Amino acid sequence: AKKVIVGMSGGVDSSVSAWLLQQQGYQVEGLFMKNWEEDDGEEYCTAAADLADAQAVCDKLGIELHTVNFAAEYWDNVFELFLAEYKAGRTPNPDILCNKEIKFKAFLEFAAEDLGADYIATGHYVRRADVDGKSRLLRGLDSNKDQSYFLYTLSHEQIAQSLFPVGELEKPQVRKIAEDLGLVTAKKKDSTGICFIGERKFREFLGRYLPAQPGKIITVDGDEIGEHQGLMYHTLGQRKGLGIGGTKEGTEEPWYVVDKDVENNILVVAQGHEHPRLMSVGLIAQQLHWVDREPFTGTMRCTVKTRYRQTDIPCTVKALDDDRIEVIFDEPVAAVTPGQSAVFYNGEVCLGGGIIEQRLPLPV
RNA sequence: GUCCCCUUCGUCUAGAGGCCCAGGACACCGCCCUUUCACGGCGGUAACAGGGGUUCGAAUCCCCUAGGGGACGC
Repeated sequence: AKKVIVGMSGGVDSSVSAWLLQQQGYQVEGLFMKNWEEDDGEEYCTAAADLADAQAVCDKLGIELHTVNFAAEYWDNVFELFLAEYKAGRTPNPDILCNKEIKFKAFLEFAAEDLGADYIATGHYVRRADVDGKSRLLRGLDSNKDQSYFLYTLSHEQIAQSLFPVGELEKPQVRKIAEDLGLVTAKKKDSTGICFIGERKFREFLGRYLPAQPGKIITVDGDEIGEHQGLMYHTLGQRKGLGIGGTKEGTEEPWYVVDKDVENNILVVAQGHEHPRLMSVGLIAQQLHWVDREPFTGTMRCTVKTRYRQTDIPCTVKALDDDRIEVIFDEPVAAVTPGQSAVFYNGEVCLGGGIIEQRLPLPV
């Protein structure tokens, strides 16, 4: 009967997730983090009441709900670096650190230093399986819907001390168990947007943390075409917001981004969700993390994603340094964007990924 | 001033008297999808430069005013 502090978010998942441990035996207490100081009000309530939903489930379950405010560190170790790499015309995955710096550190820490427990549990639809003495990470069932990608930063240690209940179920079940128990959360917007921050519309959110200087938009044929109004507002393979409306000698295809020109403040577009300047045969990842937490030397042979919910695309990996890696896409990959993370899997297992900083241009 | 061609949704256009209260594409807007940003799916809004004629009927035919052509536009 160990102590288990589950992160109550007021989300359908979490809820079912606690009740599952509760049943599973465990002493179950839940904590609700408040990590973002909303500027607006329409935003507050939304996340304020998101708490009453959280609590009202702990009560209907008979569990104490703990308040905490890591908002301090959220900005400190996440949203800050967030805006950083963005300013640098790259696409960062806030959420990807939202787990590395908080939900599995900041939290985990405060679990025993205060709450005094010996098992943290998120509702992350992923699973944990210990073997040969090393705690291993691995995506749950319901393949389609799964979050292994967001936790490549975790280590066996961290994982081991964590509990992932629902990752065993299948999404429809979860969203139901809750409906049956009566948990107020069942029937609630699965959730979107930066973790902790609201599902608001980007352009207005990002355009409130950085400047706003227009520019020019060029075809892949070094010729004017559109008004680049802004730049951080886009990303390789983006389609919307490029004003373009086809012209005389255009395949009617929609236009997609292909490269940001940092200094010349350009916006190299093209045309066709398959155009050569939107594919690669590999890339190079830096800031690496292996759940295994073993040093990586030599050559590997696995699969790899390059954006959330992408699709296990075969690849070969070889060490290019003590921090960088050179992977080679078994087939061209679409819009490998720099800044996003690249998680490699060895099947059921998720070996952990790393940050992309270099794609591998398609041969002419 | 050489007495001939032009003009369609935001944009690129379909349209050669009744089938067009105008069609597609891209854009734009929305929903769905999704704990990043994106992709994707689905659907919606939207135009005959303007005024007269001719026909049972006109986007298309004629006429009238605001944009482009004639190796001489001395």
